[PDB]
Amino acid sequence: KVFGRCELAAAMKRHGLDNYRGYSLGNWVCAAKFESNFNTQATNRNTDGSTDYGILQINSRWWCNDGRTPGSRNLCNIPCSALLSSDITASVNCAKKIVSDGNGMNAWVAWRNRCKGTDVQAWIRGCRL
Ligand SMILES: [Cl-]
Ligand SMILES: [Cl-]
Repeated sequence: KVFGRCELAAAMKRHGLDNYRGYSLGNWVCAAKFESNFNTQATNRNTDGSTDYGILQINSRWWCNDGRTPGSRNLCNIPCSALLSSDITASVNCAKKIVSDGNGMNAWVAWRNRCKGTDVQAWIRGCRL
């Protein structure tokens, strides 16, 4: 499923994420835009053999099991394919553990490079929230 901007904002604002660990909702919508272009089915292979999955491009070396990343940790205790569902619940719950592990949203390279220090509130502007 390819979410609309305000549609995703609302679903994220329905699942715990507005100001979770101090990150306003505009940060999360910005990160989803540049990580996945709002597409729940996005996958990308990395050079170390791991793969990033879903709306927030969660990585298989640490967070989910795709059965083909040797020596991975499955810290969210899910198969990576659950991160591709149209229901974003699994993605949001895993993202909550990632952002809580000490490094905040810097875990997401596109957030660091394209959202951090920008006017992230513009990403929820005009939405009925
Ligand atoms: Cl915001
Ligand atoms: Cl932080």
